[PDB]
Amino acid sequence: SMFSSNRQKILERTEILNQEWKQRRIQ
Amino acid sequence: KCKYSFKCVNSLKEDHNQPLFGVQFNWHSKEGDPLVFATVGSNRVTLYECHSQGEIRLLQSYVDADADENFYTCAWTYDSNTSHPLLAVAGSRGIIRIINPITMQCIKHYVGHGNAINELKFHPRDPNLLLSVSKDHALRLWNIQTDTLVAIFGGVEGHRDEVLSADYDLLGEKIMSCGMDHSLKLWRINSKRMMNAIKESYDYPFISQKIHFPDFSTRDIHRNYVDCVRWLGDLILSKSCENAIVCWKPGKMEDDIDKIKPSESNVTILGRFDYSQCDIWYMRFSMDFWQKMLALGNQVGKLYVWDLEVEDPHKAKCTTLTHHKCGAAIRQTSFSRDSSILIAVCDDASIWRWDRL
Ligand SMILES: COc1cccc(C[C@H]2C[C@H]3Cc4c(cccc4OC)C[C@@H]3N(C)C2)c1
Repeated sequence: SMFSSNRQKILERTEILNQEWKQRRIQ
Repeated sequence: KCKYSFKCVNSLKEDHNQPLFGVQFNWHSKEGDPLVFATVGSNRVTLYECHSQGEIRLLQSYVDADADENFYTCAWTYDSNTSHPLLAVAGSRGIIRIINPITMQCIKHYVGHGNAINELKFHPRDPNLLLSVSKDHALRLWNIQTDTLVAIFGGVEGHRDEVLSADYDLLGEKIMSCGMDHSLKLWRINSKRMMNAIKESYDYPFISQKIHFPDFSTRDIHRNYVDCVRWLGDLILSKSCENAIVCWKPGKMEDDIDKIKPSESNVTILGRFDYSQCDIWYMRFSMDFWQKMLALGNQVGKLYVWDLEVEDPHKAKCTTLTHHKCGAAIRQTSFSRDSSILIAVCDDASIWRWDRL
């Protein structure tokens, strides 16, 4: 499915971004 | 079927009474930190904090010394060294200003762009890589750490009229641009040429790359100005004058985005998100961080929201957000990082806060 596969790519790639946001050093 | 519900909890109007063209929440602030958004319009840049019970707390405002300046866009980043937030702004004067939000002062500026800057975007992985799209038909990639112009995307096979919008994909490997020439163009930044160009801007007059040829080009989606473009995974969402956001992809239904050749002639229209009374140029659509929601304001002050997790773009429709005092054109909307708040900015300098239910 075009939808199911595209949704999984968004899921994995936003997860990678979210992890980087979580890890981010401050002050 | 869509489940998302919102309640209008507050509104205000900025004293300049001029159109607000841009709104952006800071998606870099960490969990628990105050929810902050910036608005842009006229010669002003304004910061607000979102508090409980729909309270919208004014933090500070930047008033440009040039009264004739009209800001069109803003984008958030962070200083990779100090870790503190930074805000980029630009418009009609073609000058990129890097504001420190703590003091709301211009700490460095970039000139060069032949004219007005229509949109700014920060790279999703590198906080130093700023993309600007201009009235001069070109896109420019900047490194705000070394103050270098990494690349100019335009020329021989570049845009033929104003570049109106552009978006990096999720991993920051490629940009999709759009404008007044009706075309959407692909620019790969994960090429050996570009990766080395970026690496060289960090080693640093610097010699900018001139990217005359895009990696894909189509004029088969819209029949008027393309004012907004955003990636949806490997697919693209774009809009024009025509009351629809079109979901499409370069090549054939089964073709891979990374297997597309620069001469590819096919496009596949996967779907259309239909709405009404948004037949005026210069109206942005937005998505939330997880790309589960899609929002667009119309010219009579109605706010459309769709559920991107429902396959058919007819059943995807949420209930339209409306308020009898909100009748002016909604130029742009912004979701807070956690999708709990939706801000809409208008042609009459009004701001509207909608909290999720
Ligand atoms: C908010 O969505 C946008 C989508 C794409 C690009 C932009 C920046 C644009 C702002 C435009 C505003 C405008 C123009 C002419 C007459 C009245 C006007 O204001 C009601 C020309 C400007 N344009 C060429 C650049 C905004």
